[PDB]
Amino acid sequence: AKMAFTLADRVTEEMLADKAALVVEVVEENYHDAPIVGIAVVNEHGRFFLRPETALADPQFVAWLGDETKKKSMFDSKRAAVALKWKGIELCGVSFDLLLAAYLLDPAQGVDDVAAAAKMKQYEAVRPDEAVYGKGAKRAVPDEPVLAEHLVRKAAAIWELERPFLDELRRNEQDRLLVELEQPLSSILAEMEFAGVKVDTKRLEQMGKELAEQLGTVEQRIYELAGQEFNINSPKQLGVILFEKLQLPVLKKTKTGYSTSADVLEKLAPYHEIVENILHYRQLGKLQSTYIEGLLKVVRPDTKKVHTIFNQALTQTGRLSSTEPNLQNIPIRLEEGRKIRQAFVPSESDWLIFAADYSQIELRVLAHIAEDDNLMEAFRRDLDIHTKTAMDIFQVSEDEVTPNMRRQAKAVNFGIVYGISDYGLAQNLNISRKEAAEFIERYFESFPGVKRYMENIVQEAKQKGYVTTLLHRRRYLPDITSRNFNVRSFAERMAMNTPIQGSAADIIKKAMIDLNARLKEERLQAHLLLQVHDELILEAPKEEMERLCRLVPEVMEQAVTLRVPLKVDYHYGSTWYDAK
DNA sequence: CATGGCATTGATAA
DNA sequence: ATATCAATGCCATG
Ligand SMILES: OC[C@H]1O[C@@](CO)(O[C@H]2O[C@H](CO)[C@@H](O)[C@H](O)[C@H]2O)[C@@H](O)[C@@H]1O
Ligand SMILES: [Mg+2]
Repeated sequence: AKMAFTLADRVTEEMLADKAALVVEVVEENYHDAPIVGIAVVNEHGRFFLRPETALADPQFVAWLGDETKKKSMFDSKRAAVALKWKGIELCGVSFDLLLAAYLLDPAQGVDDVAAAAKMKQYEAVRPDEAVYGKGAKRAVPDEPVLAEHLVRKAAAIWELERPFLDELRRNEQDRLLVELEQPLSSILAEMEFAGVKVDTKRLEQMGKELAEQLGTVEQRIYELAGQEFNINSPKQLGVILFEKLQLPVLKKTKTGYSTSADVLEKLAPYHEIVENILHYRQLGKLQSTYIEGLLKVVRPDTKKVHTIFNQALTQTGRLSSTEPNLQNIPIRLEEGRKIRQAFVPSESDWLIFAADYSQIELRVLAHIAEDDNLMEAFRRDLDIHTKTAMDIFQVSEDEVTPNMRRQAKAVNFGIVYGISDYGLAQNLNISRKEAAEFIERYFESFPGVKRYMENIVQEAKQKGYVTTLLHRRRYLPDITSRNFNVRSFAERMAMNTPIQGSAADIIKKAMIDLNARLKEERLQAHLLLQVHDELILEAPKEEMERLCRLVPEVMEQAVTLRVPLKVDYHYGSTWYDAK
């Protein structure tokens, strides 16, 4: 049976109640400067559908949107907030976001539309967006009758589902996580995305020329060494040239054929000169295709800025993800790729890029959660954690720690945070399973508290069915009881890793909220641009650097209080690259 | 073709 | 041994 609603030709007073489910539909996946196809409002007075041209041109409706005393319940308010920012309209008073609520209740559900969230509470009087708009090339906004009913039904679902979702969140002790962390953060992410990051396209285009020149040289060399031309970017064809024509050893055999991954080629490097060339080709090609051509495709022609979209409701650990473009994986480890960052510049004259990062936040969180005396003392002394771990597992003094020992202790540290595994560590350090197991045993002897935590967290996940982070974010782990070893082992690693990665996520998110409040208080023009899991990137007038050097690290260091200190490093400069 | 999904690869946290 | 996003190649699918 159809749902009743008023398809209004104009805005009325009863459409402006002090509480309502609001739908400001943006069908385009990338909502930056995108069209708003329709509006729906459901309140105590009934259900209404409004045409965007009408509603958004009405002084009363716009004022209602920006009145924070007029409460709105929505789904993915960030999407509406940003689409409105591009139209010069401010959205305030959003007291409930169903997308974020569902995400906190169970990130594994993958809720991406009102229907999926509603299905969680046995409410199905609403269709999936995909069912209405279609998908892929065939997607499209349907006719008004169909469009209007869909938005009203979504608005109605939100109006109906707010209470039950809030009640469960409360049961889970996640009510504050939603209202005090995620929702406020949503507005901050909206400003960040809207502000965007300025790109020096000419710089980017020149790097593209340089890379194209080098890719040509190396590409020829490869054919010259292989005795024929082939698609180097084809693991299948490449695997034939290497393991069939050149007779190179087969150390790794992929599920579909021969492995040609970096780790394998490095081992094969000694056998033939073609290998080093393939590795180099891989590097350049990745930089060119993904970063040069990739970025240039999404930069706005007019402003020369890129506007990423931070997906706040996707990762299973509580982290954010970034898309179109992904600004959370810009090269930095290798110098050639690191150069890419020189293309990210301040949006105004005489402004500078300022970057602050937590130093070893995951291991510090581990020390806190496990309450390992040795690990807590290490951070209390602000010790080089990898040198310290080597000293312990190898039983030597700081002076006796060789570069190779630190490298291995470092690999052990990453394995501990990720959820230890002898095979996993062995694979990473290219050693035997047994030898890796010995390292791990050595590590637990030196950090008994960490061992206790790993055992306890797994048992707790088994008992409760989930694990939680410092601010009460949770992740259900049904596979923890599977009789399949591989399936269960993955769930156990997730049990060990989620509370660590997740808590580090909670902390930096709170720091973002605290920082924005401090910046406003100080009336500084500095503002957040990006977040990259453990670091915050801002831009600001050069005259604000000294104040930021003190303010940012402090706010980030005091976001939460742990059994160990939180340490934040910072750098600033003409470009992102220079902010080192 | 026609667009679409899987496989493999590699970039970030570092 | 964790969490992501996305490019190129190649076969599914019609
Ligand atoms: O608007 C972000 C928000 O929308 C979801 C779906 O509800 O993702 C959509 O938009 C993303 C940004 O363009 C795309 O990456 C994604 O493919 C599209 O479905 C949520 O996951 C997200 O939180
Ligand atoms: Mg760091």
